[PDB]
Amino acid sequence: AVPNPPLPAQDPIVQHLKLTNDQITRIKKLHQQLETDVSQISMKGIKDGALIEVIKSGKWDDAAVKQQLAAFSNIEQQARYYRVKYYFDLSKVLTPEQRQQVQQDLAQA
Amino acid sequence: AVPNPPLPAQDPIVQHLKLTNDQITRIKKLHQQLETDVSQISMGALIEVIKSGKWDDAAVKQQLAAFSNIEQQARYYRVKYYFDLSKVLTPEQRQQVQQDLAQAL
Ligand code: NA
Repeated sequence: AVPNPPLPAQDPIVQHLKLTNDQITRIKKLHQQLETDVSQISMKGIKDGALIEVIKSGKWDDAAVKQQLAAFSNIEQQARYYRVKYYFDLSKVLTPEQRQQVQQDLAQA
Repeated sequence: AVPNPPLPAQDPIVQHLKLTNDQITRIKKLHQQLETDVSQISMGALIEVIKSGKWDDAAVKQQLAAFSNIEQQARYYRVKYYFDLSKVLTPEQRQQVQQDLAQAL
């Protein structure tokens, strides 16, 4: 699973790079946009505590569980799309050496 | 989403329940079944776009869809595990687990 990117000041993948302030400025803007984008993903699909209720009731509800998990799936697919695009866009401001570093750190995850 | 459950002795969800040996034995069996079931879920482009520097939208979406398809199935079994686990518990223990899981979402 693509990682949920920390703030660049907190992200070990970017902290490991010796980035110029211009590079950091650009990556910060990218991460800001990432958070803006993911914050717009609709979460209305999730019902608060749909799974706990099934467990609490003692009666298995195949349809309800599948629906809730499908809703989680849909949201995560979208969030991860933007997380992947972030690291892709991030790589564009890097040197070839820095880029190979990121690719290695990401493949590991 | 849904916790990926450790064995009972390591699972924070059930560590304060004061499970008996018979309860542990049965829950360990459920956990063994969970792992077997998850293992039988039929299981790249994300790295290639970074390496090539060329965005492949469809490839990225395809891989993410495949991964989420797996996760949906695995999480189904994980929810079922806690559901089945709860049957082994006393009413008080069940009440605790429900509250622990609700706290974990
Ligand atoms: Na672009």
